[PDB]
Amino acid sequence: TTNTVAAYNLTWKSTNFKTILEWEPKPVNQVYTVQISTKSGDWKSKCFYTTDTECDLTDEIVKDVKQTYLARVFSYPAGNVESTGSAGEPLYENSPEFTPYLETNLGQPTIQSFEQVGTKVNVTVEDERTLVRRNNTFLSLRDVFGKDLIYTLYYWKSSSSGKKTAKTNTNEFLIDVDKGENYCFSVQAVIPSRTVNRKSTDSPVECMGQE
Amino acid sequence: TTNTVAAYNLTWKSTNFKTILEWEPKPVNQVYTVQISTKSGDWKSKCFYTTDTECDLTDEIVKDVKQTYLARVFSYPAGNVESTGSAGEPLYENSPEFTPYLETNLGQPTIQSFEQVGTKVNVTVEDERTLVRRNNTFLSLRDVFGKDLIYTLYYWKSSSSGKKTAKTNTNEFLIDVDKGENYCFSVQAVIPSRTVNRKSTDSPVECMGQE
Repeated sequence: TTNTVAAYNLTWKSTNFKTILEWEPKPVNQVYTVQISTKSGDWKSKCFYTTDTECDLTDEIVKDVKQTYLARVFSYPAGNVESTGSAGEPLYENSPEFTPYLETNLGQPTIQSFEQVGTKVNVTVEDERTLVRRNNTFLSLRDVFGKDLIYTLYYWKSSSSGKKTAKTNTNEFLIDVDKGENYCFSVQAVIPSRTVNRKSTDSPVECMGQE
Repeated sequence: TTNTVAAYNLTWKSTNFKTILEWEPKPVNQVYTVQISTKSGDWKSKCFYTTDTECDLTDEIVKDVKQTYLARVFSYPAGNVESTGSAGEPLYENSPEFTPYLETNLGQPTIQSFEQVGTKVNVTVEDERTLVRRNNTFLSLRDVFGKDLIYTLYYWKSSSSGKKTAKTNTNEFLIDVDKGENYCFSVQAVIPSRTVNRKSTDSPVECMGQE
């Protein structure tokens, strides 16, 4: 219209289900209103008449991480408008589709602790808490993906050659080490069943004699 | 509703037809939208989703200074709203009625010039330009009120006693002075036919030997 431009570059920013919709451009005499819906669903307004160029949609997508979502950003004129005729009203742009389950990014994992139990070392990776709520509790990464989530351990002797690997479908690894040694490990989460965004980044590395 | 309060103290600020609607309160997670209509007329939006606590309605009231106007201030939720249920929407408050012709304030007048033409002095008051538009020109105060506007001259000898008066229905006075003297004048506009807001404030005073 004569006082409004449609938003563009509607991109979804989601890591561990924390979901923000980002768009352009920084407004001038214009405010936005962001709406969300499951594909083919009712539309619901979340961020109202704001000058912000992003909207946190976590509270809604978390209602059912399996649903496919669609967002709509409206452009509204702001301030003392020309009057004369009448401000045209409601230009909006639809976001790309978002299936949180299949698309949220797996954040970088953290090794919680390792301990030597004989010739065996037990590596526990931290269970990350999410905002997915069920009953009166927040689900963890593991609680949400269940058997779909897998961890990979990379460990190598502080000295050399290659890194050996191990995988687990729980939050812990139990491995055989060359006794009385210094080993370093790092872990990476993976969702094998995904065609895209399958892996996370490696956790920082931890070593045996951390002193 | 659960996130919005209705505006209050809707007061009209108008001097020489420059008309601003002022209201309370300073918003928090809320924006306003101001609409105007002739009493019983169609509503038109002027200031959109703003955080401002005032709206300049001059461009509209000036369309017909004789009409009676009414303004409506809506309250709209702003920002990332609770979601959960649904933001209630549209609480609004109507302004008192405003008839510009009968109500705008007469601004302080300015004596443009005085000159001695014999035993006569001619005092000219400045014709104030307004935003009232007609064809391709801006009307002056005089052009709008015509015969309803009147000026009063107050003049007194620089020495003493009382101030004498004179009235005119044009922009100038022609008075008889005690020759070779020092006189001071001040002018005040008046619209006698008004029951309220009849007069303006006195213009600054000007004197004969301004040197």
